[PDB]
Amino acid sequence: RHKILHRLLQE
Amino acid sequence: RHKILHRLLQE
Amino acid sequence: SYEMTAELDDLTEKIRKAHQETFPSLCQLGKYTTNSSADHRVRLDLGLWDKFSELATKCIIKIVEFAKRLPGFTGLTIADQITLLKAACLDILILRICTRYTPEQDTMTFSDGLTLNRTQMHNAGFGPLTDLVFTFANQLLPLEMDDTETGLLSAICLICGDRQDLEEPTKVDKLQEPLLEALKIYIRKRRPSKPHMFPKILMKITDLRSISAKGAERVITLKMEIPGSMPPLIQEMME
Amino acid sequence: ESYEMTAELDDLTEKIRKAHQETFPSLCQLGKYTTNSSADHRVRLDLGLWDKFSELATKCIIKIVEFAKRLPGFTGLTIADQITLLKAACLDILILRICTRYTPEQDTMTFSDGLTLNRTQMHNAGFGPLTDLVFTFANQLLPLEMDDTETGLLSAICLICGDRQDLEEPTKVDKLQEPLLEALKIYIRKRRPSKPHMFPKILMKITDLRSISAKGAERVITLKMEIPGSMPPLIQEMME
Ligand SMILES: CC1(C)CC=C(c2ccccc2)c2cc(C(=O)Nc3ccc(C(=O)O)cc3)ccc21
Ligand SMILES: CC1(C)CC=C(c2ccccc2)c2cc(C(=O)Nc3ccc(C(=O)O)cc3)ccc21
Repeated sequence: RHKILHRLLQE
Repeated sequence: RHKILHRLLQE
Repeated sequence: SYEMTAELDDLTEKIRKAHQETFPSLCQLGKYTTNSSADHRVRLDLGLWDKFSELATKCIIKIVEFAKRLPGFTGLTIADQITLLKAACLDILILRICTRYTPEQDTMTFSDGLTLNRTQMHNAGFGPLTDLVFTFANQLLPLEMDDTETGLLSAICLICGDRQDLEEPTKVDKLQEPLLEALKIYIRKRRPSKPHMFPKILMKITDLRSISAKGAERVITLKMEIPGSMPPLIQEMME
Repeated sequence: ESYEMTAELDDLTEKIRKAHQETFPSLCQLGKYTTNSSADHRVRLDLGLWDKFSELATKCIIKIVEFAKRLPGFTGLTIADQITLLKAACLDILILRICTRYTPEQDTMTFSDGLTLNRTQMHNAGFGPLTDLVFTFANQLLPLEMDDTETGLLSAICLICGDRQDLEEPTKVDKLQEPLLEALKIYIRKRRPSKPHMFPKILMKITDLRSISAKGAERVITLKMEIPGSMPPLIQEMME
């Protein structure tokens, strides 16, 4: 649901 | 310009 | 007879006492209910508002009496006494009502004994904050806080040197220091089993400030919802 | 006897002092520079200042994510919890950071690019009616004389909090938080030896941040309604 926060947290 | 709290303070 | 220990115990007892004699325990109240909008949420139940705000007003009066019993409080300037009281009003109203929570009935009990369910709390005025407040009441119950801890927690919220527009922040700030120590010592003396309980309990004030900030916003919304003015004392506290 | 040995916590304390310093440049380590834009008087909103402010806020949030992932155990939590912790504590940390960049003599605040705005310009940039309140908080940190190590731990304690709503493994978060508390309690002790009351005094600053970030959430909404464009996507994700 959170595109950015999730991409930054994946790597 | 309420007078209640002050009156309550002074007891 | 180490000196600071004696002074801190003295401070502790005095605040436990000030709390008990200005705020009855849930177990010692004669509970009674009402049927007003108990089954469904509405914007505002004017009848519940009246009773609610009346009880809140009477609690605010107790809160004032509690402050006046706090060591050094009547030693502050008049403006600062007023200022501290106003900035801590919601904090203590929240804390106090959340210690009167009963998990089975999902209710909160006022000092006259009145017991309302979650829906009636909402309809009385909590509105959109209802669930937030109840959630905090649940996280609080396991702490098994007593009058000494709750009273010290209230004293700390009240005697806060970081409030806006204080004349003597330093004096207030230093006045708060022994409160913090008494709490730590009391918690450790009372709960040797669980360490780090001082930060845990102490930081529940974080929740209070958060809900209180939202609270002040909630009150503005109510001002335009209620077909009349709020009780004058509440008006003054919320200015 | 003076101080006992605490090898692990000393190490943890370093791993966090480093994460903070390397995701947030110190004031002294910055090349300050000012602007003439609406420096004189308070305005509703200076779009020029907002544009730069919003951009710098975005970047800081990116730094905050980075700082979080560098916290031992954080990347251990579920992706859902990591997001939950960040969203709840993001504003608290944004406040804490900009307030540790306060220069009391000029009454200004400094961003990570060196941009230095005065009380009026901070208001005009987006602080609005929360200006004096945040500046008051800044001045209240000074007497504490916090360093990078204490600011990092306080930030980590703020983020790593097991009380947040919707946490899948809140008890797992609790576990990660307590060594941070002990770490702070001890570091303050060695640093400020027999000058205590300081641990609870510093810890209670989280109380102050929480209050401000709560009002801050409403300020963001009012700004969302005030600005011509959209609120930067990363910002909306942190406030949603
Ligand atoms: C901030 C929140 C969550 C919602 C706003 C309240 C309120 C305060 C003043 C005016 C209108 C609403 C509000 C009021 C109270 C409140 O009045 N608490 C309270 C009232 C009475 C008693 C008592 O009888 O023992 C104990 C606690 C507690 C919580 C709040
Ligand atoms: C709560 C308050 C006072 C007002 C609301 C803020 C805000 C957040 C998102 C959008 C618009 C305003 C807001 C934003 C910040 C903020 O971005 N802080 C910050 C910004 C940049 C840096 C940096 O460059 O190092 C450090 C900290 C700090 C304080 C706040």
